[PDB]
Amino acid sequence: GFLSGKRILVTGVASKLSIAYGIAQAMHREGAELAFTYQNDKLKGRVEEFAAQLGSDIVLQCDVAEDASIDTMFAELGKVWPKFDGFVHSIGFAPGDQLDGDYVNAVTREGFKIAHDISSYSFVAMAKACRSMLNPGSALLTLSYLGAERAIPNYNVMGLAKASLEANVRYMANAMGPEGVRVNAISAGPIRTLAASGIKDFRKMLAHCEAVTPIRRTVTIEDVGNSAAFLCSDLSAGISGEVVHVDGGFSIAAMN
Amino acid sequence: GFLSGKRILVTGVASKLSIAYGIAQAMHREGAELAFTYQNDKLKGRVEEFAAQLGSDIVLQCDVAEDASIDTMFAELGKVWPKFDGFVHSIGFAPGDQLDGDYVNAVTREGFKIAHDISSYSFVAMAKACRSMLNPGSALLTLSYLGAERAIPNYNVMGLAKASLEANVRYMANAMGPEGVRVNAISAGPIRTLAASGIKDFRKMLAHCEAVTPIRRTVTIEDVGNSAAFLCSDLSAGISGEVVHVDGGFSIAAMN
Amino acid sequence: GFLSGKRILVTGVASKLSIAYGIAQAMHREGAELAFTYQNDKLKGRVEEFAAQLGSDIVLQCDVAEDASIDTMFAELGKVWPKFDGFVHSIGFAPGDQLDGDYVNAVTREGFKIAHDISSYSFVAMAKACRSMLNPGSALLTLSYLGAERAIPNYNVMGLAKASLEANVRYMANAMGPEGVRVNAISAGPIRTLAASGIKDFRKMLAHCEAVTPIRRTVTIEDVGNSAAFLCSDLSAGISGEVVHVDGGFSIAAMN
Amino acid sequence: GFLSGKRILVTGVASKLSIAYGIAQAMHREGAELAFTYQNDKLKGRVEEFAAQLGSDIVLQCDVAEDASIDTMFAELGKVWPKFDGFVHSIGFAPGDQLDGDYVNAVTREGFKIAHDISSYSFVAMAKACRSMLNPGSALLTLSYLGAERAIPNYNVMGLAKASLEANVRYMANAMGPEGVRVNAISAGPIRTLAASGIKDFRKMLAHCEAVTPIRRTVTIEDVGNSAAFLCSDLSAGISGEVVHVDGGFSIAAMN
Ligand SMILES: NC(=O)c1ccc[n+]([C@@H]2O[C@H](COP(=O)([O-])OP(=O)(O)OC[C@H]3O[C@@H](n4cnc5c(N)ncnc54)[C@H](O)[C@@H]3O)[C@@H](O)[C@H]2O)c1
Ligand SMILES: NC(=O)c1ccc[n+]([C@@H]2O[C@H](COP(=O)([O-])OP(=O)(O)OC[C@H]3O[C@@H](n4cnc5c(N)ncnc54)[C@H](O)[C@@H]3O)[C@@H](O)[C@H]2O)c1
Ligand SMILES: NC(=O)c1ccc[n+]([C@@H]2O[C@H](COP(=O)([O-])OP(=O)(O)OC[C@H]3O[C@@H](n4cnc5c(N)ncnc54)[C@H](O)[C@@H]3O)[C@@H](O)[C@H]2O)c1
Ligand SMILES: NC(=O)c1ccc[n+]([C@@H]2O[C@H](COP(=O)([O-])OP(=O)(O)OC[C@H]3O[C@@H](n4cnc5c(N)ncnc54)[C@H](O)[C@@H]3O)[C@@H](O)[C@H]2O)c1
Ligand SMILES: Oc1cc(Cl)ccc1Oc1ccc(Cl)cc1Cl
Ligand SMILES: Oc1cc(Cl)ccc1Oc1ccc(Cl)cc1Cl
Ligand SMILES: Oc1cc(Cl)ccc1Oc1ccc(Cl)cc1Cl
Ligand SMILES: Oc1cc(Cl)ccc1Oc1ccc(Cl)cc1Cl
Repeated sequence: GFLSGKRILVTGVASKLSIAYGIAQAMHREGAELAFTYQNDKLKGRVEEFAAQLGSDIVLQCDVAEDASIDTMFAELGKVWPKFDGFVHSIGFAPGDQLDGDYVNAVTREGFKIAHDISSYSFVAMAKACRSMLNPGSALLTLSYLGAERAIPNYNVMGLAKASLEANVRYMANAMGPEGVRVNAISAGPIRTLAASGIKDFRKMLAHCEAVTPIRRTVTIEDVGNSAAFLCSDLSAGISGEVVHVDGGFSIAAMN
Repeated sequence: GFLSGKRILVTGVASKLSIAYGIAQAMHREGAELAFTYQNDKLKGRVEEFAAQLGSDIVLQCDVAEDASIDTMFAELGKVWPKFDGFVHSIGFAPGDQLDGDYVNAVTREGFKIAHDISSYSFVAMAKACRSMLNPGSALLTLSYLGAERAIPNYNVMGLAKASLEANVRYMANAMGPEGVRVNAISAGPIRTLAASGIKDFRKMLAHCEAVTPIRRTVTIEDVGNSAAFLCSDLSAGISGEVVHVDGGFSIAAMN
Repeated sequence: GFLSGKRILVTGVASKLSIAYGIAQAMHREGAELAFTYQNDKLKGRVEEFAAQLGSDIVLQCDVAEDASIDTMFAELGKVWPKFDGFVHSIGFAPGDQLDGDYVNAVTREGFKIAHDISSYSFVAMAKACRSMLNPGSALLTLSYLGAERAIPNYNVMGLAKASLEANVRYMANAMGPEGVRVNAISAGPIRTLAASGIKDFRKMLAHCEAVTPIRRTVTIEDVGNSAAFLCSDLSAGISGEVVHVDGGFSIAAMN
Repeated sequence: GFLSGKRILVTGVASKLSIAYGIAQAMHREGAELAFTYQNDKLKGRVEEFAAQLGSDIVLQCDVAEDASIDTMFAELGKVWPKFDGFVHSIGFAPGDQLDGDYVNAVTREGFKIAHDISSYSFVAMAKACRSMLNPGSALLTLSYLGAERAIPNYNVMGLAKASLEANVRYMANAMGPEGVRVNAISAGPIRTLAASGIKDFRKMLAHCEAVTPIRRTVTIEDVGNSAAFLCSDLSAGISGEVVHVDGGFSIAAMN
């Protein structure tokens, strides 16, 4: 595969519907060796089953709200992977109250704090912690959403965290590029996942996109995963700091 | 002038070089009634002097890091301006350690938290706090920098904070527009100010910019203040959720 | 007013609904001296009436499809305004066949040629033709549409023409800035005008926009003219090579 | 390869340094069947040698300035490829005089005409002519440059043609998407090619980029070709109307 000889760490696999899950499959189909992290014990065993299917016995607990957790995970990771080639950051979070109705009324200081910390900061946090274990030709990838670029109803403060994140991709890419590390983001169209269910009228959001999207269908985790495998492979060597839209063309069309 | 009948609240006047200062002067020259806030005790009397000069005797304290301070300032404001027509948010802050050398190495969880809290959240926190005192036709304004859109050396996490901020403008503009409130931002080119001194080799920025800028000069606080008065007056009724670049054209040129 | 002492040349007044008309009115309300051009004989007397009303008796013919017409208009202009302070380019055209149904099927080599020639080239052709009559502090302005940035149904090749136009603003701003000339564009939201009637289901555009627009209303020629007066006055000294959106916020929102 | 079972037509191979050449290699390495066009007889035999190496005996003359030439080529193409899966548009042109010094002085009506016609229109022209021979899952790709987004010295009118083109990708993608056709663009960093030699100080342009680019090197046709193979493969199914930057990160960095 085009990822043969690559060791990539994959975050965010909550279930078989997760973008991370679809991403690991594409990467594994492409010859990459994978390592998975699980946020907690509620998720532990599940992630272990998926690791096994993708031929990996590296499943480490990691909660990006904690520096020491990121730190410990990388330590256990180095035991098998002293040096690796990148990671996939598929982690996003905002307190439930943050996501519905008028943004100005919903947003609070803490919610803003948590949303930016978990969705934006965690990306660089993970980079700091493993920066020295990365081989040249490494690539990091995170997942963003159009709410970063446009004011989308109910997405509220998550739109700001995503905007922060995209700026992170640029700052990381400019800082880590000179040492052989690329950093990019896939701006994915809406996909029904556990987290998606936290946004009001997601079902109508999906149907809308399916209708107004040039390709005339919503994207799949297979679609996203394929772009992800590419962005983390040497095939995308000339791309860094880029936010690739994998939404079928939705954001470029208008009043369809 | 074109702001006659407008009562505007101006924040961030730390000195006669402050962008907020240059903005207050233009808004005063165009007929507006102003109210000033000062962050702390160190700045108080300085702000009172300028206020007096701009014919205002409404100088209230406000530390945007504290909700209670934001809430009290508006209660105090209500006593004189039960209803007013918008405010200028000219506040920014990132801990000193954050602003120099490699981004990834420089950034920390608290620096990120703080940079975002003071540079981005505070904007919406203020809007929430006075949402009901705003008259139809009200305009809210904030100041951003190109760091939001491009990875600029040393600007580091402040670029991420601005990215979040510009997103905020869009989400606030979308949320408040329905009740008669516009929200926009001026993306100002570099200007030597108190806070400007906190970035490495700023002197070279200013000169680099002066040379590669289409208008061939760096912008002024007079420049920025005229655009801000415009953006907080009825002259800009057709504009909302916009980040206008008052950088003399610097960002649209390349390899000049 | 803020344009007192400014002599501006206004193009594209086809009627009292014309954006150029609403612009001329604001520029006149702010103290500017205007000069008007009319495309042909059919429009001549109409333009003379408005001119007279806006206190001007300088009405010259100008078909931007002909260099010689552009050259003669300026020679005639020189006789009264040897030097002036900029002009408003409010001219757009694509053959009728170009504007409806599927883009690819609708577009032809000549329609493309024409749409670009009249909607984009003409802007720089006029600047070339008067480059030496422009005083320092001069401003050039043009009008664009969101079609440049997003694929909008039926707008077809005109969107490509606008894309070329917005690029022109940037290249002209960069080239002329050094001699004291700023060049910008207003990206106006839909407004019912003579040319507006040439697009399919425009009535539904206007209503769709009125509903999904942050300010909850479509912009007016008054709205656009105040932003244009601002952009052609010294109030916008810090702005050049910029495409300001006077669409009430429509483009920054999504799935409203 | 990931392009196995794909028949792609490749335009623009002038020499072994051509972006098209590097693109065909990547596509051929990935299992795709290719067909090549040559603009003229000066180029004919050369393109035939490259076709042979890439295992293709389909080399058709095509000059995109002529509808009948595009038309005839597709007719001869259908003889072997009744239906195919897409094409690579790597064609750009502007009269020599257009490319040096002050844009406003260099640009002329004809130069603008030719530059837009050959660099922008030809893309859709080719799409019109073959629209019905495309299988579902087809993808078209064109090559753009940052001069479309920023005013780059000496690029002059080519920057406008590229802006027109990028708008074309969006219009094409929105029109052809519903029938199973994606349209995208690679915005390539500077690469020394025959055409490149038409831009003043290209050598200094290259060195600059190599220094200020996050990856710290200029891109290669291998880099571009790899992204091209991906954008024309089912791997990029969720991407359409996108302008992917393959420039190492140059456009996202600032004042490096
Ligand atoms: N699904 C969509 O429609 C969509 C579209 C664009 C982008 N995204 C992004 O893709 C990523 C994956 O989202 P998803 O939709 O697949 O949902 P998901 O629920 O499958 O995955 C969310 C993941 O984030 C993890 N996470 C959150 N907080 C954590 C923490 N504190 N520490 C460690 N892990 C934590 C959860 O365990 C989970 O594995 C998110 O960034 C999301 O914003 C989603
Ligand atoms: N100066 C530049 O070149 C430039 C360019 C682009 C953007 N900006 C932005 O303009 C705004 C004003 O900054 P400036 O350059 O005029 O500098 P300045 O130092 O004169 O003012 C910044 C203001 O921030 C206030 N502030 C800091 N923390 C705050 C808090 N906790 N509570 C209340 N107020 C707070 C300070 O009192 C100060 O008045 C900032 O957002 C800045 O990022 C400046
Ligand atoms: N009306 C809208 O909703 C809207 C929105 C965005 C952009 N625009 C732009 O505003 C500008 C003015 O158009 P409008 O909507 O006011 O319509 P309008 O029909 O009132 O005016 C367009 C003008 O184009 C002039 N024109 C056409 N070909 C020209 C030529 N060959 N020589 C000289 N002049 C030429 C006509 O005389 C006419 O005055 C156009 O660029 C248009 O694309 C309009
Ligand atoms: N090389 C770079 O630095 C760079 C960067 C970004 C984008 N691009 C684009 O890539 C494409 C390929 O450029 P290149 O740099 O490889 O140069 P090149 O000289 O190898 O290729 C240019 C091709 O366009 C063809 N062409 C031009 N007019 C033609 C016509 N009338 N009909 C048919 N074919 C014609 C020429 O035969 C040639 O094959 C162009 O669009 C160029 O703008 C180049
Ligand atoms: O960002 C997303 C965008 C869409 Cl359309 C759907 C799901 C998304 O993902 C999230 C949304 C809200 C929270 Cl709290 C956490 C996550 Cl992971
Ligand atoms: O944002 C700015 C951009 C420039 Cl070019 C100059 C000064 C700026 O203002 C700040 C920079 C850093 C911090 Cl800590 C706080 C502020 Cl207010
Ligand atoms: O650009 C426009 C955009 C909108 Cl929404 C409405 C009218 C416009 O104006 C034009 C549209 C088509 C052609 Cl043929 C010429 C012009 Cl002047
Ligand atoms: O677009 C380009 C951009 C760069 Cl940096 C280098 C070469 C380019 O390609 C061209 C430039 C000018 C002409 Cl007339 C034709 C072509 Cl193909």
